[PDB]
Amino acid sequence: LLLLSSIHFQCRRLDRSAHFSTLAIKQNPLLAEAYSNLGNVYKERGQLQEAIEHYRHALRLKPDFIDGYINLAAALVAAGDMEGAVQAYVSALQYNPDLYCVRSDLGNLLKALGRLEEAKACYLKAIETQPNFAVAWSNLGCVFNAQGEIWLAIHHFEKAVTLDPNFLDAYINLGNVLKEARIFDRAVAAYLRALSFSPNHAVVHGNLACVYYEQGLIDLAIDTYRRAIELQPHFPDAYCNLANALKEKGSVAEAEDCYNTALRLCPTHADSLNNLANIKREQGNIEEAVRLYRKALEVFPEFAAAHSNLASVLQQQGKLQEALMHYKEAIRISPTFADAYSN
Repeated sequence: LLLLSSIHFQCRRLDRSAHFSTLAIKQNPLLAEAYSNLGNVYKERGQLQEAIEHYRHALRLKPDFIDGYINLAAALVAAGDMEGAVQAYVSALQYNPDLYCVRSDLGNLLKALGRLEEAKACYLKAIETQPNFAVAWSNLGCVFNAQGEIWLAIHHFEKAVTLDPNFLDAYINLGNVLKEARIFDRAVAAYLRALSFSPNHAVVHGNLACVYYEQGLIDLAIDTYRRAIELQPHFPDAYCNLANALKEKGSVAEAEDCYNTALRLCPTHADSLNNLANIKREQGNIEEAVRLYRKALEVFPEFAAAHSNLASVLQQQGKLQEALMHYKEAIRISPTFADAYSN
């Protein structure tokens, strides 16, 4: 009568599973597992408060019921009771501290709540329990990464993929940290391994294209940016990034087309406004350059480059005092501009 509740649940025949669990409580209001089997039905229906109450009842009857604490934590996370779920996981680990998957889920919750040092401890203990548990190595990487510790982030992602060579998310995390560290040939390798498992991943294509650009492989960047657009076409940053690579190559006409595409999508795209103004400036259409830098500054008043570039075009027009104001505000915002000017 509880095995039949639990059998129907494995088949997701939830009406029949709830019927069989409700009968086991008409025939014994003290069996812990039947209130849990009922909670599991409510859980799959998205009736979370009902699931929680049934879980809590099962636990008031059998406080050593590990699965009650696990299922309860799930339901409290889904319902936004974050620290309740922390406590449910903590009790489960009191009763079986060898539950390394639980301990990693507990770590993930601790991470989400900004308690990076406790999360770290969870992951480390999970690893001490089960040293080959690649997820925990990867999660710990992500803690190190959020703490600015790039080397330790890399270390833990590489351990993650050595343990599990099919671990897509660990390759992506590894590529992203290598990209931040400017270790570009290793980043490329990690992105290309990710693409081996997920060939159409739009965000990885975007990051890989950026790594190629940082390397000075402009043609390869451009090809990768084009594919990134195909994969995710109606957002302006991907067009502005393509255009920046086109401009670097000297394909000015197509760069201008791409900037204009981004600006139909997003008329206040400040990078596109500035970078298109730069094409205008370089071609000698000073009036249109001025117009666009000024639009960029309306979107982003503290855009140092746009101030600098504006100042340059005003200086050419002989508007020397207005130029000077913008030179000075570029330096106020980003002082290294003064070292660029002097050079």
